[PDB]
Amino acid sequence: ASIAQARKLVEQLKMEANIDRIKVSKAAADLMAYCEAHAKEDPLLTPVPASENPFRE
Amino acid sequence: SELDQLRQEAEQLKNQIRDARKACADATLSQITNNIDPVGRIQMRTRRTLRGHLAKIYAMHWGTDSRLLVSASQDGKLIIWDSYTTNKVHAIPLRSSWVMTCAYAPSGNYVACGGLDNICSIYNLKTREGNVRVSRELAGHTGYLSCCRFLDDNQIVTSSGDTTCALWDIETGQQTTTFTGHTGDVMSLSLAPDTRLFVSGACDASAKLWDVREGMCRQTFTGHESDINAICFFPNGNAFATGSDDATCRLFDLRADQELMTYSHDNIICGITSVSFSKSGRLLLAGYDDFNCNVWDALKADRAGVLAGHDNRVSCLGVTDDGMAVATGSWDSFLKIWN
Amino acid sequence: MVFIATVTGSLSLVTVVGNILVMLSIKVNRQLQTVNNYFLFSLACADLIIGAFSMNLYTVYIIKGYWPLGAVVCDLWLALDYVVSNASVMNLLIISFDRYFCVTKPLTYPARRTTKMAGLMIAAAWVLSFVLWAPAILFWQFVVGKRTVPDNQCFIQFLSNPAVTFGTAIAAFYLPVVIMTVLYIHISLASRSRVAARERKVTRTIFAILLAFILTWTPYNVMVLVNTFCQSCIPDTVWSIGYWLCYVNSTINPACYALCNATFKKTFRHL
Amino acid sequence: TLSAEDKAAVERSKMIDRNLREDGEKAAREVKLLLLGAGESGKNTIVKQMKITGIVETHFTFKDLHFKMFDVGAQRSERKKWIHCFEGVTAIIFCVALSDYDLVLAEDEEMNRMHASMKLFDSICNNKWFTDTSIILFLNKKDLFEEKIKKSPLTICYPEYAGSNTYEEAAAYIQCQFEDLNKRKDTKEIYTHFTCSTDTKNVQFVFDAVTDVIIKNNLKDCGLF
Amino acid sequence: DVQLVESGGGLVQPGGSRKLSCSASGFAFSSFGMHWVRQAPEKGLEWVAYISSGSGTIYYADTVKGRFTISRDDPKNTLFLQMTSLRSEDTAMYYCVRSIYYYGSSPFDFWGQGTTLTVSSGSDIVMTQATSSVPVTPGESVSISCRSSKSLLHSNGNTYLYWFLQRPGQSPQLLIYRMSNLASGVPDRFSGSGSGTAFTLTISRLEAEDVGVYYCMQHLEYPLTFGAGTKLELK
Ligand SMILES: CCCCCCOc1nsnc1C1=CCCN(C)C1
Ligand SMILES: CCCCCCOc1nsnc1C1=CCCN(C)C1
Repeated sequence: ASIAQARKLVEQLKMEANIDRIKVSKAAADLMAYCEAHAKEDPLLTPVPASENPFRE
Repeated sequence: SELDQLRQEAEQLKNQIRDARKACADATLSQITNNIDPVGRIQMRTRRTLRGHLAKIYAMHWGTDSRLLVSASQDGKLIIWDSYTTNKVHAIPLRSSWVMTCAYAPSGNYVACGGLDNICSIYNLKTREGNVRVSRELAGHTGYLSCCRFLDDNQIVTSSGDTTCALWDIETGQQTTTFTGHTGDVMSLSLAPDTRLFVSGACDASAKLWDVREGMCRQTFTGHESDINAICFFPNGNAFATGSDDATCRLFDLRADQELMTYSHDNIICGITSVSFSKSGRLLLAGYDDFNCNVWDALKADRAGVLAGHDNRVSCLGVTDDGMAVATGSWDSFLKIWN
Repeated sequence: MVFIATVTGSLSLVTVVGNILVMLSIKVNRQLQTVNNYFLFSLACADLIIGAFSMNLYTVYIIKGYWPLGAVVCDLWLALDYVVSNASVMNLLIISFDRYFCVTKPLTYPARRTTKMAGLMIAAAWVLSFVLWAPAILFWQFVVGKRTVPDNQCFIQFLSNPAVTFGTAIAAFYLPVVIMTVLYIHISLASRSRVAARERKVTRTIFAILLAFILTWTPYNVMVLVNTFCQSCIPDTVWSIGYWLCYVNSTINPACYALCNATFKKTFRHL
Repeated sequence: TLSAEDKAAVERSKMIDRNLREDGEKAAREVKLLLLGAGESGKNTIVKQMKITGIVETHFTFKDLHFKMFDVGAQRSERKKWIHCFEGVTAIIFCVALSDYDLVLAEDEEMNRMHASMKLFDSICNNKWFTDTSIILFLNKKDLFEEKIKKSPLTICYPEYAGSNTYEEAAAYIQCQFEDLNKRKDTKEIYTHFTCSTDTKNVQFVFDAVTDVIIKNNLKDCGLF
Repeated sequence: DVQLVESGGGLVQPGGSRKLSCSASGFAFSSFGMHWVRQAPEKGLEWVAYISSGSGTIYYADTVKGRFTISRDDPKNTLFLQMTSLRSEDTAMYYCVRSIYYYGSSPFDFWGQGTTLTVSSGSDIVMTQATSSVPVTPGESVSISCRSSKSLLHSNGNTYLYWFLQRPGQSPQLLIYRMSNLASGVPDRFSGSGSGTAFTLTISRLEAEDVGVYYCMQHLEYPLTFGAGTKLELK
């Protein structure tokens, strides 16, 4: 019946529970470091000169 | 009495997951990026307008060259555009006009479209005959196709309203992997850069991280209050963002297994149809039902800009692989390139 | 002095603001960019010309008591005014024909009538008004061989001659009004459900626009016939009332044609 | 200016534009009908009469008018995620089986199939995407209903029913109970027909109702309505 | 299978008229622009005429202008060349060539077998292939060079020069399109480079199936002009 569906859900929850997690601070610092490392390569964040813009020029 | 014991062990496992998430939540993203400088005001203009579609545009996907793009509209046409010159490179008539999703292969040799027909049509763009013809019709799903992304020329992952996702081999035409677990209609998916993992957002207000090779659900992410319509990875593949009908966007971290940020405003009550990140991931662009597109600060949860060039709902949205431009497709039958 | 110039400037400012709000509602909103609205754009253009140019020269004619500006401008103003008013009335006629063919042939005619045929009908209406009125006004003096019109007064030279009078009155007002009446009668007949509120609403709109056109353009066109039957019957204040009534139709045309559509009504409030 | 290959690419784009315009005109000259109605309501019989997984499209031509009918009954997914695809259909045909007045839902115990049909009709009629879309209502199985009504009363379905227990009064009461569910009475009309099963009466009704819808839409376009 | 078959050749007298035909099969003919190219019996290739897809654009070479008329029948998949007032200089083998034009396309990619016509008895870009014969030995790497009187680099970034190989007894085959792109079905040993005015095709590890005449062609502006051709022979 539904007992196998419930067993599957329990097994999935166990697999999701038995993972290792880093601190939110560390992941936020990694995201911030990625954003500041590629900030000069983002044309949207920093407008490129009109000579180098394919759509504008 | 087995059922009650299974469901109590399930609620204990959910409490354990919630307590582990609370344990690793030592700080917030707003407390750490509180001292960085703000982006400023992002003013983007409409560089190009792509006219030709005569019905609502439901999906657009950029090509890896960052010049060619495919669009899908419900009149019954897929159009490959050259976005630099606004030239129509190809017009492909569809056998079923109820298309909801389109994809561009990374190589550039194929395109795919899925819809209410429950079939994924793979079209070959580089034929000796000079026309585009159907190369494959992937059948097997029992619900409409919502999103399809190519991993390579021979493998494609699709999401459906049958509550399941699938990995297909285009050569044999047979599902290679089936991803099950979602209890709601899967509305979107997004491949990781490396293409080893994909996230899927569904109508059960949850997102799931899937392993392509193993076929298993690694992590489940909750926090939304309604149907998750859109999902997209952060450029380094360690985070993703979801957009939903609750008028909020959320940023989730895979390694921390939690929600990091919520992008919302009291003056927004409409749902999010599409989400994408910029090249560095600093800007998060979300399409809404208010006929506008909002540009948010992905580290500070501030609204940095508005792309207001459409007369109807912004159904779809994509950022190029070099990050030079943003294309928005809408229900008013027009595609716009912004910069 | 100030009262008359104030009320005529107010009337011309309404005639200009309404028609430009109509044209801006057509250009801004894309739901109003249809084939049926190009005729409304042409009507709005003609009414803009009438309100901005003809009303001010008429109110300075009637506030001076005579025509100060001179003969050459008098011929130009008469020519332009008559051409752009007959173009407004041919625009009403082709609107009536387009509505008749959209209602009585609903499955075929909106496919056959493209943008090309709409532009052809608008251009045909404009050149028919031009060909009818401009050479008969500018070049009448060369025909007769001497201007009979006294200086300091501006009016039509050929009013005396009954043949051109009757032919122009027929071809400008009396023939389009019976065609418009017959076509709108058959529109209100063919608007009934054949499978109510719909027939009543469209017959109220039809009665409103027909009453507006008839009440605006019937005084002048019976004064013309009374003048050509009795040369010395009509006072000039009556002539003035007749001209002004012919002018107010341009003012009321946005409310009678554009503002019947609710999309125009919500685009007007958004300015 | 452009090179020679750029000029030829622009010419190819112009030809693509021309073919898109021609296909758009040919698609605009067609009538789109969305066929809804709960399961076992007679929809299949309707499709069979008109014609002589996923979404099924039936193409027919009656009196030089081309009709595309889209059946979405196989879509078992959430309806509110794809119903906005059908926002600009010409009309909706909803099929109701009269014989189901005293029957009950197999899936849900003690749930009258007529109440489920009324709930679905109220859901799509007052839907936010179908505000101006007219609805053609087909009340199927009049003969079966007529035979059943003599034995079984209408008061099983509607306890507030007070009229006669005959065919005409019960049929008019059922038609009234579907047509009063329309909240936006001004914007949309409901064309009700009792399917006759004879030769071309159903398609003729569809033709007449679609002609009335095309008239009302031309009136709205011409500003008269 | 893509096939272009030319008929209508033969001996003609001066001042006469003939109609050449090209039957197309195995591809969507109406979406391709078509060209007529001639080859004099001992000389190089010369471009004659061009009709676009949809017949909207038609170009002719100066030598044949006013005498030749190019046309196409798209329901019958046929290309026609009506030649009137023939001259002795028009004796040549005529080839119909398919070219499709869109971003990333490879024009001039299929050449028909050609039909033989025998007639009894200033600002054009000049492409120069200085050497006319290079003796080669299998296995080695060889460079063929072409130069242009005008810079073929356009402002859009494209350099419109095409490399073709004609084997002995066959029709020419497209090797390189737009200076560096390698054509479909061509082995990876062929490579094209250059800088605006001077260009080089490098064949690494030469095989016996690479002998024949190599032609450079510009596609920057009409009329299209070919090089004189560099011949590769063994020993
Ligand atoms: C010989 C006189 C015939 C009269 C025919 C109708 O009059 C017009 N046809 S075209 N424009 C007019 C106008 C006349 C005066 C006022 N103006 C604004 C309109
Ligand atoms: C308060 C109203 C005062 C009107 C005075 C001017 O009368 C006119 N309006 S239009 N044409 C005339 C004429 C004037 C002189 C004679 N001419 C033949 C007619």
